[PDB]
Amino acid sequence: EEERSKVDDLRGTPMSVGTLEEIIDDNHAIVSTSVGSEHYVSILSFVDKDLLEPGCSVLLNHKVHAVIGVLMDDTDPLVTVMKVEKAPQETYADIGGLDNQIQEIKESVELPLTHPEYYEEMGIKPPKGVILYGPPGTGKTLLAKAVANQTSATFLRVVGSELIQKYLGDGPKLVRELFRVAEEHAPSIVFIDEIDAIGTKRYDSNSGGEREIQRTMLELLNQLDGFDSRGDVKVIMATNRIETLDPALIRPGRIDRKIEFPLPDEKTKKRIFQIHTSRMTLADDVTLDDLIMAKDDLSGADIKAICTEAGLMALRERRMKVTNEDFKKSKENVLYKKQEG
Amino acid sequence: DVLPPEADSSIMMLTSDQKPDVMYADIGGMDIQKQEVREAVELPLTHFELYKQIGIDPPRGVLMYGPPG
Amino acid sequence: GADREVQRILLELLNQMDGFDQNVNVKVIMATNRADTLDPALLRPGRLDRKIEFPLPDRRQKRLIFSTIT
Amino acid sequence: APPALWDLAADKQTLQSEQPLQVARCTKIINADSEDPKYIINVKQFAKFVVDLSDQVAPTDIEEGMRVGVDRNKYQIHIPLPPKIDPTVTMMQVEEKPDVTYSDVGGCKEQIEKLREVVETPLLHPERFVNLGIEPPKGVLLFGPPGTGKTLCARAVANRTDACFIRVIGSELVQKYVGEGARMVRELFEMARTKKACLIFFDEIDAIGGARFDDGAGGDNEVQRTMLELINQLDGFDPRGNIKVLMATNRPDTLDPALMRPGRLDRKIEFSLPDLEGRTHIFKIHARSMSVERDIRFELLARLCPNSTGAEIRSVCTEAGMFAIRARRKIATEKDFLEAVNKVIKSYAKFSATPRYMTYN
Amino acid sequence: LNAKVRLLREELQLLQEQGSYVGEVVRAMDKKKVLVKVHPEGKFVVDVDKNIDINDVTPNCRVALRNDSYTLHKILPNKVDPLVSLMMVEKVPDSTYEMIGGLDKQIKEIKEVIELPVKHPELFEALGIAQPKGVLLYGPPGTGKTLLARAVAHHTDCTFIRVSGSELVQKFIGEGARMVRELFVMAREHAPSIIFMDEIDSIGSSRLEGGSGGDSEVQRTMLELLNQLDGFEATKNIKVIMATNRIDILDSALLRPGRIDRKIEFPPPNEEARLDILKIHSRKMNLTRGINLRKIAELMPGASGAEVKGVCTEAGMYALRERRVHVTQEDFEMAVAKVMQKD
Ligand SMILES: Nc1ncnc2c1ncn2[C@@H]1O[C@H](COP(=O)(O)OP(=O)(O)OP(=O)(O)O)[C@@H](O)[C@H]1O
Ligand SMILES: Nc1ncnc2c1ncn2[C@@H]1O[C@H](COP(=O)(O)OP(=O)(O)O)[C@@H](O)[C@H]1O
Ligand SMILES: Nc1ncnc2c1ncn2[C@@H]1O[C@H](COP(=O)(O)OP(=O)(O)O)[C@@H](O)[C@H]1O
Repeated sequence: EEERSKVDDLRGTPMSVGTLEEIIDDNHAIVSTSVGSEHYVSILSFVDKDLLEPGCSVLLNHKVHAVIGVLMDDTDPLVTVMKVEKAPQETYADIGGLDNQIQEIKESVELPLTHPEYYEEMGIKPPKGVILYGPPGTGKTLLAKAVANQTSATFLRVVGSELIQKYLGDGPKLVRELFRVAEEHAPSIVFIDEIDAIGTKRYDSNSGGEREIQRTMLELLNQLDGFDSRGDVKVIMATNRIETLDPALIRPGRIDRKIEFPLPDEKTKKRIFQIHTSRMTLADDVTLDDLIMAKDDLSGADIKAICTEAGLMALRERRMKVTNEDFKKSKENVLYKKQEG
Repeated sequence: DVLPPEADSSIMMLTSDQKPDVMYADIGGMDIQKQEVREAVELPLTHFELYKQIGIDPPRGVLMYGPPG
Repeated sequence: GADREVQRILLELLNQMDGFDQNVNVKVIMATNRADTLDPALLRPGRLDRKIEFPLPDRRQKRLIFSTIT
Repeated sequence: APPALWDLAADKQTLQSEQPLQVARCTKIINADSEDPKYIINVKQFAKFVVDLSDQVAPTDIEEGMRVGVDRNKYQIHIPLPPKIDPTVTMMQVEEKPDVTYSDVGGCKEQIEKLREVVETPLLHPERFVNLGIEPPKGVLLFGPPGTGKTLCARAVANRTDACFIRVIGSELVQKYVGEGARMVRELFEMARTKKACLIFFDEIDAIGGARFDDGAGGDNEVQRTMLELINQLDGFDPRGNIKVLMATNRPDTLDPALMRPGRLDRKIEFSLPDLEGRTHIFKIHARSMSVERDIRFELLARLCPNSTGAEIRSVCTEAGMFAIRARRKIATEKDFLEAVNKVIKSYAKFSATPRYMTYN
Repeated sequence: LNAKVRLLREELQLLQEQGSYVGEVVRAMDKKKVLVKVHPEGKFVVDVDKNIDINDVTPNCRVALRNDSYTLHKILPNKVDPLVSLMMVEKVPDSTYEMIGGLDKQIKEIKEVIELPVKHPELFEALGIAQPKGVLLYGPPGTGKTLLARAVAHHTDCTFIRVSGSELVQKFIGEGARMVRELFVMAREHAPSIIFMDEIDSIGSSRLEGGSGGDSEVQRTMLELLNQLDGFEATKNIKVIMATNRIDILDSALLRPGRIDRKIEFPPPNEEARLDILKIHSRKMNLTRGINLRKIAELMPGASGAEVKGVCTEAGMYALRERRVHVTQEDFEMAVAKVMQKD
């Protein structure tokens, strides 16, 4: 009522956007705005003065640097790197053969949160995350796992060494922003994959050094270890190579859970070929047997890629239905493709 | 109003009425790099027309390197 | 970052170096002692199109330089 | 809305108080004191002024480099303001609230006894040592395999009684644009000298204390100036520090901070690591969870798993209830979960982990 | 007319003490106030402005900033992409399919990969088949691997982007981060979009150590970009294009375990390519028809595509120094000698 027509005059019409530097118990807070402007502002209005905290945006009325209120504004790039979304279409039911492989990690992600009764009544509580690995170039094959975990709860994917040692650090502080922001959105899940921080060699741009990459991995550990953050943000880790990964990681976390990715067997290979050819119409003479027998240790996206080129040449003939002959020669483009490289 | 123009500010132009030092007869080494400088500097400077005639566009960008000497 | 604004100035006068065209006129000549760190945007075709390299003096350049200095 | 109603209705008295003391822009440190009344001053406005103070301030309260309030028009000193610091990094390190009390220790006693009496006893009962003085040591050191590092620190947090203590992680020291972590460590020492008997803890010191050097070009030079600078702050005679310190890491190397500690610091203690019967204590604190069939024999399980610290066997007590849930059984017999025990220590010891001795040996 | 000279007096008086500012809206607020950032100054927040409307004011827009109330007088056009398409507009010309020759097999084999998800895509699911994530071009340079990028994106009309990019795309786009999510934010704003890898194809960079990670984080750029596209985000049409030679063909396909990319070769020059594309470059210079293009293209065994440019232009050089307005065969053959001197 009258207060809205009052405080606006004092804070109106213009007011500077300021930054809270530090707080003095007088209700006077040392503030900062461009450039080098410190001051004492004692106001009882809009505050919330407890939750302000230094390093945040406080309004500044031109007469004189007075704070009528506070506006928390983000945005921020790292909040944009979290979502959206996908709520992806890929269930863990769209992949096969890993039912025993998955069923545990599926529990450990849905054992808390959804269906807590057994978990909380049991007084056990292992919500420290998981760890994955698998050859030869899989792991996003386990993003066919995490792609089902993307269908529930809250999630952010941060993967690859590039986002760590890119420029001169500042070390983990990007990892710090990830951990703390995933704690702000808690509950959540952070999926790490293919940790090459030791596996990569060249420093991007001008950067150093190997040990500072090792110490930023170290602080990744301590912030995951950790002293002292109960926030979850669960952590899912994966890679191709478990060799270069240091054991300093495993005892803090993930100590309880890590899965091995096997290569598919005959019925799993056949199963996956059925999964990818479920959509595609194929000629009556298409046979999966000679396929899964002739090929050796291929995962899903390999035979999925031979489906993709089979449909490619099927479009070169403008046929909605792929022929087995063009499936064997179009296949031979990937067969020879791995035999050429 | 605006600058006349051009009344600057700074630099300025010229200083070349009291300069340069000595003529190109000094150095006789290049004879080729000086010909690329020739065709890339004072052949376009005298003729903007012959380029449009022959239909080749002369660039203004020139970059030299190799030192020392 | 003020100097980042002066390489933004290099891009400014770069756009202006596209503005001299067509025809009349300017001649932008340039040299450097190390051309490694030069960002290619300049040298890349369309703006600075001429790469000149001073060679180390050879037998021709030797005798000619000896005669002209002597 | 009612609290915001009364919140916005205090601006009528606030605007009357807004007229006076508002001129406090900006904070400013002096440089020299010319005479008795006059002080030359520098302000981050970057203009510099020689002026007196607001006469309600006693002229003997000002020191060189003292941030002081101002009346901007007269430029006179308004009020001396204590804080000259700090960038949010140190208050980010400033720690509060306890957790993980004493009994959470896994049976380590001599360790916990020494690292306890070295902090509590001098801090809890200072008069005792002053009587027997002598002196209690400056600081301590912890290290060994990960299990269990940094957790006994959490215990120091719990049993911590009055004066707060500041946790310091290892990586926040090292930053690019060299000379930042130096100002950092220095100003946090000045803070601790303001905080009267407050304590500091350092984890991951092995990242910042890498010794000694390489050929060149460095290399350690930023690392060196930060750590050697830390020891430099440690080697000044004052206090130093009445604030103790605490050091926990993995590997005891490197030697330069380890040859700089024994003079100032002391009380280096090593882990230990599970005892034979020591593991049954972790099985006891972790046995309070879930439900124990009265037949369950701990010592069997404890002697069957050497070198597990307390974390691996905590994951044992974990996989117990895990496979107990997968079997829908509310209680887990010792024979029920011991399959997941030899499976977790066997299968999880197959690929990697437990070369932590080897990491520091 | 007598009233206009008086109007200048009063208007002068309102613009005399403060004139009027130029503002930039960073964000709009719920109380009808609008967060405004001035270049020389700090950020403000200011209100209606009854002539201006909140729905007419979106963040990141140049707005004439009233001097008195510190409000917004007008809405003015800003420029966001022109630095994107500027840094890219200096890199590469438009180069339609008339500027290219000999690639008919390869533009025909890329037209499905690029042109299917732009116009047809419902026939992806009519065939039940996945969409191509990107494409690569491997071959001895050579030219045309860069032209074909903005040729396919030029005729597809989807906005064309080349990857880093220095230095100053880290300026305009974002502040500091993985930064491919901010570049990917631009690619989300403007869709469909083409991302080209510019260039990091070099013998520089042939050591298999510096170029290993120095490139392999642009290879990792496109990699985690393929994690973005593949695993999540939305929707299609944002695609990546490669230019490499060897090694990182074997190192990328070592990081591409049959998954995922579309393989398209980039050919070495052919003699008949040199014929017709030699005519393509020779159309722009006053000349005589007395030249035999068969023997003048057969005088270039191996060489490259830009070899045609150097032959035709650097022949035009002896034509301009010769003072001839139109050239002859002998001069184009003299330029064949010129470009074969370095060989
Ligand atoms: N002896 C023990 N007593 C009680 N709890 C233990 C013991 N050993 C391990 N734990 C439990 O195992 C977990 C992992 O240990 P912790 O992570 O604290 O060591 P750490 O932080 O890895 O050591 P470092 O800091 O050297 O890496 C802790 O949460 C702790 O509760
Ligand atoms: N066995 C499988 N069953 C079903 N889908 C699979 C299988 N293997 C791989 N895929 C699909 O192929 C992709 C494989 O990713 P991949 O490139 O192998 O891992 P990374 O990218 O981590 O090296 C996954 O996104 C998944 O959707
Ligand atoms: N097939 C071709 N034959 C002859 N010249 C070509 C061909 N393709 C491109 N060029 C010439 O090369 C120039 C630039 O080539 P570009 O695509 O940038 O190659 P690169 O990627 O090797 O730099 C163009 O101006 C064009 O005239």
